[PDB]
Amino acid sequence: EMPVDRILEAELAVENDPVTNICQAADKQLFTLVEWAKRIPHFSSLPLDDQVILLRAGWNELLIASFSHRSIDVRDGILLATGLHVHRNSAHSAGVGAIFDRVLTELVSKMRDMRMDKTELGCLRAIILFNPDAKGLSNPSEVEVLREKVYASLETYCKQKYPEQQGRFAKLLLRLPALRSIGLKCLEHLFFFKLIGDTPIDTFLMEMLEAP
Amino acid sequence: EMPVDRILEAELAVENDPVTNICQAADKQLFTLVEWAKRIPHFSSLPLDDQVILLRAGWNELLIASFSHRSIDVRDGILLATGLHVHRNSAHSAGVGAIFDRVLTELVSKMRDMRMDKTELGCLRAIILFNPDAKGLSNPSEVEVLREKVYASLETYCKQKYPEQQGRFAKLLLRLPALRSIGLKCLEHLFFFKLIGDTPIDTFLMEMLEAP
Amino acid sequence: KHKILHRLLQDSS
Amino acid sequence: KHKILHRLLQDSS
Ligand SMILES: CCCCCCCCCCCCCCCC(=O)O
Ligand SMILES: CCCCCCCCCCCCCCCC(=O)O
Ligand SMILES: [Cl-]
Ligand SMILES: [Cl-]
Repeated sequence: EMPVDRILEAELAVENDPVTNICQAADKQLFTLVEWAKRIPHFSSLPLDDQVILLRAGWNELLIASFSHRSIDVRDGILLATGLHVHRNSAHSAGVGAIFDRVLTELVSKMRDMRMDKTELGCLRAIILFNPDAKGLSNPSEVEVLREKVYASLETYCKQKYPEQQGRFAKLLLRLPALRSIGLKCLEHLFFFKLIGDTPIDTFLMEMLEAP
Repeated sequence: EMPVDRILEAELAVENDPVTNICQAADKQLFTLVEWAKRIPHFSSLPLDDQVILLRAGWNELLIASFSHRSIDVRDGILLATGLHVHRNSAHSAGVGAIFDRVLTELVSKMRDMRMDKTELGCLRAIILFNPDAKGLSNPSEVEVLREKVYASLETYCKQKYPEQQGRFAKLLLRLPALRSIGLKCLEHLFFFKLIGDTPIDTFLMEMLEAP
Repeated sequence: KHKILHRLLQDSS
Repeated sequence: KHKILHRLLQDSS
């Protein structure tokens, strides 16, 4: 079973140049992300090698989804887990304005506009986590089943909490392609920061950028 | 209104190194894609500048979705619009095995496994086409409404045609992130082919790779 | 200028 | 080797 109450509990449980600040926040939040994933029903039951594959595959989308939702009441900016706000003007002035504006326009504003709630965010994150397309999984079917149980629970929760909005479920799922795209661009930036040595990159974030 | 019958009609209406063959097929199918998009309800009603933005934003995912669905009865390979089959062995031997295998494992096999039908493919493509996140749209809300009418029609069609499968709609939508990711990697390959000059790139495909 | 795409979209043929 | 990630996932603390 995949009860939304436990997925919400996982969310609640875990609550200077801007690129440096964002990378320092990412490294901090990777530690938190492991503690979050352990609280998602059935995750800790997967083979250790599969838990590693899923977190290596998902971390960037999972962190972006988190800081995006955290930022819904910020004007044209994001709230990092460190408590530092970053405004789009600062992002632009650091050379990362384009990807910053995609986060604001495709994620933060769309989460704000539909008032995405923490159960919904939790369920979208659990869908991301249970990615049956992650390469090298010992048993992709097992992850496919867990993803299906999450989106079944989410749709039930949407139909029960927001029964005035027939399309809310579809609307939630249709942020995932934007998140995928934004995650890939953010990862491209991080690899470049690491190549050029323009930014301190702490140990856990560096490990996530290691080859498999 | 957004009737699935017209979306299906648009699909039906439009029916040597491997990278060269795939690029030659892409150029051919771009011409076809314009004719397809014109047949999608309300597309041709959008400002010309918006029709251009949407097709520039979407073409690669739209072609990949098409050749993926065309390939559901091919063993470990794809069927191009030119009638040439490409097998994964040939893709691997050309240096593009990794992205080729993602297409097979994340798109073709998943379309085959759920027996995705042409109405479903048509609706997913119309969702891709009506991308309200496409930058520079004169009126993103208008595109957001068209996307919402498509996914409303799709979900109704799924609930009516496959009422034995409560999760089919979610399953269809949850291929879109894979498609986004695969489209981005395919575009990265195409830019490299163009940079290195390793492949003939015909005029329409070249235009799609132009700066906006 | 996206010449080909504009031409194909404008044309009613 | 993904040292940190393995360590954090194994630990029951
Ligand atoms: C948001 C624009 C990014 C521009 C620079 C690219 C760096 C990519 C880092 C993405 C992960 C950020 C994690 C923040 C964690 C948090 O504070 O909640
Ligand atoms: C499928 C693996 C791609 C490897 C080489 C990268 C080239 C990207 C081209 C993607 C678009 C292909 C369009 C084919 C059109 C068709 O025949 O239906
Ligand atoms: Cl959307
Ligand atoms: Cl899925």
